[PDB]
Amino acid sequence: ETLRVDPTNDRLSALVEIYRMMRPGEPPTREAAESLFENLFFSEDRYDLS
Amino acid sequence: AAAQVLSSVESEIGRTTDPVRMYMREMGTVELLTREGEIDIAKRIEDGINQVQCSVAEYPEAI
Repeated sequence: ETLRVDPTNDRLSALVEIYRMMRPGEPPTREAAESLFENLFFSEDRYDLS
Repeated sequence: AAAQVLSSVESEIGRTTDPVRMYMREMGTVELLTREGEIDIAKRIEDGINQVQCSVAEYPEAI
């Protein structure tokens, strides 16, 4: 049901949707969205609990 | 790449009142012309200034 509701097709559309959700009112670009997705969670100096 | 960007932004904005995003959208439509646009703009400005100077010279009351 989640796949049926989700209209995205590939990773690019997913990154575009994530970038539009994070900061709306901004045109989504591939490089900036990829950098944001890599720095929000896949960053050692930014994402590390204990 | 101007109309599609504006349409996508207007369809994505959920009544957002952020002036920074509005300014970035208003300034993001115009692209850059490096080493070729500023020179033409300056040349057109100088041509307009020369036209104004010629119009003033044809108007002897200013002199």
